[PDB]
Amino acid sequence: DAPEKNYERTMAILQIESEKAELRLKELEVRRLMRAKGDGPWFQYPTIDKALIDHSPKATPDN
Amino acid sequence: SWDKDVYPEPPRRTPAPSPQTSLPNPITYLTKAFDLLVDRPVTLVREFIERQHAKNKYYYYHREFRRVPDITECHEKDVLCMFEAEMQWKRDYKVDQEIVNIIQERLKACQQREGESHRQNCAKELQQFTQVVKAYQDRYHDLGAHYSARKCLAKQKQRMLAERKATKEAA
Repeated sequence: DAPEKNYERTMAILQIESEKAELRLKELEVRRLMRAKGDGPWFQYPTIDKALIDHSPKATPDN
Repeated sequence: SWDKDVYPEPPRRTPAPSPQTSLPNPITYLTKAFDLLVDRPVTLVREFIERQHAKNKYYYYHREFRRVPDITECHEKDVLCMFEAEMQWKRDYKVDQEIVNIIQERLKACQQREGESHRQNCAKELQQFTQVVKAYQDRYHDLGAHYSARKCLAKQKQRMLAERKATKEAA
């Protein structure tokens, strides 16, 4: 191979691998913040569906 | 041949042969026998091969690397620029190595050529050798087997802090 070909191929490899490394560090930080705060789409552990609640007039009024 | 200024040679001064004896030296007879039996046939074969070279002449080139930005003006952890800076630095390191090799060849050729008065007659080559070895040692010594442009920049910054503190405490 030419030194041009190997050199610029190496630079393509370095760009791909550095972008993957920055995204892995961001993935760690995103998982840390989402487990800490719970306001993202991940770690959304379920609560009770409020579509199950009966809203009719009941037998006794104080409810 | 080569470039006679990067590999300098002083003018050869050989004495005229002034024989005092009456006996013939065998060296002139052997010189004529070497000229006839050896030097002329080797010359003819080389002229034959050189004609064959001149029948088809083609050229090779010295590769020229243009300078890229060095490690100082590369951002931290920016591999696309500091890679180029590192390749630049490694080529400069290999070339500085061969500069030291050139000056060592000069010193050894001076010592043999001057012979017995080599200690006086090779002071300029010794001085150039001491300067280029001091430069190479300040530039590249003790970096390690995992040397880089960052290691050399850190060594240079430590040396410059030492020089700045030594200058400032002397004023």
